[PDB]
Amino acid sequence: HHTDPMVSKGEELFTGVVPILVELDGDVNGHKFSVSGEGEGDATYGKLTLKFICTTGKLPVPWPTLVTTLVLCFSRYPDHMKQHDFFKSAMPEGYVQERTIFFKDDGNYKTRAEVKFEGDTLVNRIELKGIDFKEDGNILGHKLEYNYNSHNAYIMADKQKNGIKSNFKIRHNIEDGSVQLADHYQQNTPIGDGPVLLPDNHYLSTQSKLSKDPNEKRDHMVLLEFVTAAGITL
Repeated sequence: HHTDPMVSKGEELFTGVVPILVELDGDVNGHKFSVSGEGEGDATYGKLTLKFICTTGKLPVPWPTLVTTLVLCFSRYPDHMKQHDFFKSAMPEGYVQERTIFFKDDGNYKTRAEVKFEGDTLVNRIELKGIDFKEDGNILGHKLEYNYNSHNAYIMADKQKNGIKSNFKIRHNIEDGSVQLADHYQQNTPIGDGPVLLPDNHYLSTQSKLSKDPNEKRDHMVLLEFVTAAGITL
């Protein structure tokens, strides 16, 4: 129950637990790979549970480097901030999420994703191109720890494109106790013609836990993610 019928329309699609399917076709320095993911999102708690399988064999990059690529419509927007939820307002027709991810002293990922409903299922369809990576480096050399760290990301409207932009840094732990920086540039634009909610400046707070399925022999990542919006007060 919200005063704004635009907010009601978005909230209605994300009542209860929504099934998620993730598809990624990837090419990093000519290593071609595919990832499939399945799980559930619960926007009420900002909670995602996903299991990803590399369907082409061994993943040629470390799993932690793909967490941000592999669905911000499951973010928990507090009641006083629901007018600022671009991600749900674009559904069900969906949104494009584009990134460039710069790995300091290494290569970059270029990603393009379509996030939309197919019936009751929320689908994230991604293409990833990776170029200029070092053979011996932390990424292609698999020197990252299998873990993730809490981070905040500031969201700004881009009035011109009727979308949003975000720039933010992820620090990946290297197995020697150093850090690999990953500089993220992000833009989102709606797929539909309809109006969307353009937000005031705010931030998303994210926690992620990575685990393994002890019965799974395929190369895989189990992901538990919480995302909460913050930074506008009552």
